Amino acid sequence: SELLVNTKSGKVMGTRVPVLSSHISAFLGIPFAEPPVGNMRFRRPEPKKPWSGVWNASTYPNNCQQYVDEQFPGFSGSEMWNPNREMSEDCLYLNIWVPSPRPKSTTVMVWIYGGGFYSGSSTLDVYNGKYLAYTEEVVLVSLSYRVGAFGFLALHGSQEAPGNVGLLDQRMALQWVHDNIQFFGGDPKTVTIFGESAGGASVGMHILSPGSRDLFRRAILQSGSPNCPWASVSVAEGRRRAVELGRNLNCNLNSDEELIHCLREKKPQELIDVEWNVLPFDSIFRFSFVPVIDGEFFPTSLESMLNSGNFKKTQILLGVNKDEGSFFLLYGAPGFSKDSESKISREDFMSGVKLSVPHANDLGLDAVTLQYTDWMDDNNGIKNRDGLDDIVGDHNVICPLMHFVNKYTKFGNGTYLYFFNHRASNLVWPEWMGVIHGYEIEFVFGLPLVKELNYTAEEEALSRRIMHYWATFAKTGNPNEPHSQESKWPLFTTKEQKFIDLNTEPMKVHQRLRVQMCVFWNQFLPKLLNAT
Amino acid sequence: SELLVNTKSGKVMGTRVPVLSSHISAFLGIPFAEPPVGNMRFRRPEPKKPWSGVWNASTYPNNCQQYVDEQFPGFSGSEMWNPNREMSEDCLYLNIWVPSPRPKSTTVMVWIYGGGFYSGSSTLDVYNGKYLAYTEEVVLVSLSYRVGAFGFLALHGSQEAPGNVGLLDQRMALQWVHDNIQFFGGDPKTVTIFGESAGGASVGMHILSPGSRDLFRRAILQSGSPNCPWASVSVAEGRRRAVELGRNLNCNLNSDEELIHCLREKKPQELIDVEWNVLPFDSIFRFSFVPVIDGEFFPTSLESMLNSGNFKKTQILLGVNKDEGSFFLLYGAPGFSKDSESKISREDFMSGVKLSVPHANDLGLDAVTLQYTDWMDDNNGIKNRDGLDDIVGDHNVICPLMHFVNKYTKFGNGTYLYFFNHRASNLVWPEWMGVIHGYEIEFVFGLPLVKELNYTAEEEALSRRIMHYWATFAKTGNPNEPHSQESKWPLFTTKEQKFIDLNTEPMKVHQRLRVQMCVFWNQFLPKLLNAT
Ligand SMILES: O/N=C/c1nc(CCCCNc2c3c(nc4ccccc24)CCCC3)ccc1O
Ligand SMILES: O/N=C/c1nc(CCCCNc2c3c(nc4ccccc24)CCCC3)ccc1O
Ligand SMILES: *[C@@H]1O[C@H](CO)[C@@H](O)[C@H](O)[C@H]1NC(C)=O
Ligand SMILES: *[C@@H]1O[C@H](CO)[C@@H](O)[C@H](O)[C@H]1NC(C)=O
Ligand SMILES: *[C@@H]1O[C@H](CO)[C@@H](O)[C@H](O)[C@H]1NC(C)=O
Ligand SMILES: *[C@@H]1O[C@H](CO)[C@@H](O)[C@H](O)[C@H]1NC(C)=O
Ligand SMILES: *[C@@H]1O[C@H](CO)[C@@H](O)[C@H](O)[C@H]1NC(C)=O
Ligand SMILES: *[C@@H]1O[C@H](CO)[C@@H](O)[C@H](O)[C@H]1NC(C)=O
Ligand SMILES: [Cl-]
Ligand SMILES: [Cl-]
Ligand SMILES: [Cl-]
Ligand SMILES: [Cl-]
Ligand SMILES: [Cl-]
Ligand SMILES: [Cl-]
Ligand SMILES: [Cl-]
Ligand SMILES: [Cl-]
Ligand SMILES: [Cl-]
Ligand SMILES: [Cl-]
Repeated sequence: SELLVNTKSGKVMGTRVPVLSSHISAFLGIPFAEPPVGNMRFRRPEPKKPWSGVWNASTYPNNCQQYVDEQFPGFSGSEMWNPNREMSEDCLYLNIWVPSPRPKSTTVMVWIYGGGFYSGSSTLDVYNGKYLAYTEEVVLVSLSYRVGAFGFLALHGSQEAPGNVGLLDQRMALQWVHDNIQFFGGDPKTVTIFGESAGGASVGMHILSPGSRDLFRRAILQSGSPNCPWASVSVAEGRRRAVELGRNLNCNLNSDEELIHCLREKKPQELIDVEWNVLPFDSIFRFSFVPVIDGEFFPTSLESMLNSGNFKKTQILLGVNKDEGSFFLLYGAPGFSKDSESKISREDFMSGVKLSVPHANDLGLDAVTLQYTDWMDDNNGIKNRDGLDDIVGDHNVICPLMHFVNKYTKFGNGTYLYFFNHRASNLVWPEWMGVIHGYEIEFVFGLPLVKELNYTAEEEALSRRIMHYWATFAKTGNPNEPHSQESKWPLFTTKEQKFIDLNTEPMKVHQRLRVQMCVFWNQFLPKLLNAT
Repeated sequence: SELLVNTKSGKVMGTRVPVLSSHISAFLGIPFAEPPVGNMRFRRPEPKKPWSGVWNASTYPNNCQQYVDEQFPGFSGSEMWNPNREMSEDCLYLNIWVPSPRPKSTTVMVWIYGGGFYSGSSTLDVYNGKYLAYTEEVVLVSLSYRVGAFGFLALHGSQEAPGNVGLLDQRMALQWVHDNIQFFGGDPKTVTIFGESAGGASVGMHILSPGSRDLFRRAILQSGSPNCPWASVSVAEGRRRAVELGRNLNCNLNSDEELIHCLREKKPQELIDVEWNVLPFDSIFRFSFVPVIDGEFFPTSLESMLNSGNFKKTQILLGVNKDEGSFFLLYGAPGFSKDSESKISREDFMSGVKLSVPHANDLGLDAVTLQYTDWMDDNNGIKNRDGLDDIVGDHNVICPLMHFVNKYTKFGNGTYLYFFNHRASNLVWPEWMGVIHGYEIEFVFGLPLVKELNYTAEEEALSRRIMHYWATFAKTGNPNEPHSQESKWPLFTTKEQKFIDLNTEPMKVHQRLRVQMCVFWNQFLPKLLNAT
């Protein structure tokens, strides 16, 4: 039977699931590690001990213990991102959708979810791999990993809480795919890791980390890259936040051993309730427990690794959405609301600017203001709103990614860059937020192919295109079909820097994605701050 | 007879001249000072001693001793600016065109020529006042003043060469108009001074200088303002250049008295031949002998006078041409030629930038480059050319003037701002130079009204408009006619900052003339240099 599979750790029994008037096989909730519970909290993951009998892999597993967004209770725009299963520290599981009948050896894609390293779930409806596996004849894995303090509490020099264990979670899932995916009809030689935002930064991190490079063939990054300002902290800052967590929880702070014993003594929700309190003064665009530049997982600084070519050299496919700052402003910047147009005074604009670069001196603040003000009229509320939105997205997502794209292309074996600027017709978030970060994912997983979802027919075509770009890139390292007849997505080169738009209109090619702004953030503003 | 006039210094006999199928009276070459010759070289002007008999005022006088441009021998574009009369140190004369028959009391306009304080003549064909006097029923004066070392050698603390004597030349001409213009049918209560570039800066200077304010009613500035970087030097720099002149000429440099005695001993052309040698290292956009901030003519620094309201408060009408940097680049920047399109490499662009701000540190150079580069393609020769042209014009003319406009409007009694962006159809200078500095003057003097000149009929209309704007402003302090029916030129206010385009198309109103760039030059780049 095609729903039974022997793996190096035991038999698993999957379930037959329907998809677009057909059916495929799904293996939900396969364990890939020992449950990181008890005195294993904070520790590096251990592999799942082998089990006798058959593992019931017919239903989704628990989500990891995380913060849950309650800003807009009952609102679908926010709750579609929350855990839809019971939360638990026993959460290290993966899911697999296998085409029917079981292929002999086909391309594998491993999804890494985002959520700022403080949240995320492999079981969300937008991450349901059955449409992609079915439409494109791939094996679709989605892994899970510890978020929050549970996965990124960094007390460097200790071995009970070294940091980065959530990335080690992802690595173990990749090791598991390498060792077992053959039995599910997946080709372990042709594994593409892809992920969005925090998962995009994660993919990039795996490309950099020597201990991860041999576990996958190529990589896709969506709206995230490892050098993003929110995606890592220094060893000193991670230790400061870990101590600050213990102070919030009446923990003996004398030794790492005693700090950690107290943190292990706590219930999961106690850690979560206080985790935003360890942030520095400027915290509106930051997350508490993120990967740490530890000299182990990352041998040196990310920038020196990028400069010296110290990273896996393969093909990469990556891009951004038009409006990457909108959620940051809505959730954290005073003056933005879900239900207003969020027009911004000249006064409110200056504050946003200050918030955006809180360590800039007066000269740096003036530089950002000069760069993003419409001087033909200062007090246009919509212009001020759009300008602040551009600041936040450029500085936290787009220009980090562009920096990563440029450094990587000097050494890699093929870069493909995209700019996704189509707002879904059925988007429930307000109009001012635009082409929102995260709202290309539904196209990548083929949600528009489902009629009930209320997408337009041109949105079904786009999704079909994007799924085919993605899966063709995964199979061959080029998103374009061999000598087909549609518009070709050109290689991103150092001298020409071409990229494409992804939207419902016919594809056109452009060059130099937001280069003026990225030159400001990546080259100019650093030099100005290092000189005052 | 209407060609004879008694003045406080003697009788003058003018000549009848034809103009546009009519005739007016012209009084050419009236002396307003003692000839500044011999041991009067460098000295403040003395008034013309009264003469017996009748002064033959039928022919143009001598031009002052100046550098003569020979870059393009026989080329009309350059030679129309050179002295068209014999040069002489005996040059302090003025010219008057009086409508026929002689009015009883009509508006007076006094032209101050430009030429960077090193050159210029009141007798050029583009400065012929007969079309303006005739068409608009004004009395047209054009004065003259010592240029070069003869008018601006500044040895502060001495009384033999204090500096600014060329501005004192202009002041004496204004004093003469105040005292005598009544006899020519001009209204001494309604005198408008106007001038272009160096003469525009001169007009502004008269507005600032307490000893000049009572000699005129209102003022017009074209492509020049007193705070322009090329328009004044400090007392220390003027003394340095005066000594450096003596070093070039084998002069005893022990005392001011001996330095000056040697300089007086020289022939005029000896001073001219060496005058560009006293410039500092960065000299391509500078002129050797310019007005000096001396504590006398200018009580304090120009900027403090502008801040504190220390200046004559009246109506002003001023503006710029679209392409103010073109002559600077053609004559001084390597890579520009009269007969090529002057496309500029990326390499040549950086040099221009360096030349433009030679004292900027590396950070300042990057700031200008970021501000003016087209980053969508760096190596477009036409873009690089236009960008450098914009840099030079913004920094040396447009943004100084805009700074002057903003400070003045806070205290004055009415500002009118214009942007002249029509390239004359018959312009002999190359196309890449654009709407060139200086090529609105022919429109202000009504040259297009003369058919032989080969202007289009729409250029005749524009000239008619501009002459009427100018002369109506001179008569009433508002360029617009009382409740007429054409488009009104709105007042420039601090909050709205409206200006008009002047061209052959119907007039439209805009706001905030090059405010982004002017904010860069006037506010941002200063703060950045004061901080490194
Ligand atoms: O961005 N919203 C910011 C934000 N929220 C809240 C409400 C949720 C409670 C804390 N929750 C979050 C915090 C922060 N960042 C978050 C990002 C996503 C979800 C919750 C966050 C940063 C500062 C500390 C708290 C309060 C203040 C905020 O400043
Ligand atoms: O701008 N041309 C610049 C320029 N010319 C020449 C040829 C004319 C001789 C000097 N003559 C002028 C100079 C300068 N500025 C001038 C401006 C107008 C007319 C003559 C000038 C500045 C530097 C010293 C010489 C040589 C070098 C130049 O660098
Ligand atoms: C697997 O678990 C689900 C939910 O507990 C249950 O309904 C299902 O019958 C189980 N399947 C097997 C084969 O035990
Ligand atoms: C990728 O690598 C192969 C060699 O393995 C090389 O021939 C090819 O040109 C490379 N492509 C790019 C875009 O670097
Ligand atoms: C689709 O649209 C209908 C309105 O016709 C609405 O009732 C339904 O809830 C929508 N479905 C989704 C999934 O939004
Ligand atoms: C004035 O001078 C000119 C030129 O020298 C001469 O031709 C003219 O006749 C003179 N006029 C009188 C009235 O002397
Ligand atoms: C100019 O001054 C008069 C008073 O003399 C005043 O009434 C008028 O409003 C002023 N106009 C401007 C534009 O300042
Ligand atoms: C006007 O154009 C004619 C050509 O028809 C030319 O010969 C003449 O010199 C031009 N006149 C001027 C003043 O440029
Ligand atoms: Cl086996
Ligand atoms: Cl379905
Ligand atoms: Cl390497
Ligand atoms: Cl900052
Ligand atoms: Cl970069
Ligand atoms: Cl008299
Ligand atoms: Cl004529
Ligand atoms: Cl005053
Ligand atoms: Cl400089
Ligand atoms: Cl200003």
